[PDB]
Amino acid sequence: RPDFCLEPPYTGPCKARIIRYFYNAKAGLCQTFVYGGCRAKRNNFKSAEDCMRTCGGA
Repeated sequence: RPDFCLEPPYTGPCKARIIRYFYNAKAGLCQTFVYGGCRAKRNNFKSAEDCMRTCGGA
């Protein structure tokens, strides 16, 4: 859970039904969410495997 693991989920103004995965710093585990399509943030992944191996790690 390095730096790109602190800023919380940010969907932004758009609401494009683009489902994505993110790192839940509230409990220390990756989880699922919805991306608007514009103005995303660092906390952003495409698969839980991706977020766990990248931000999760441990």
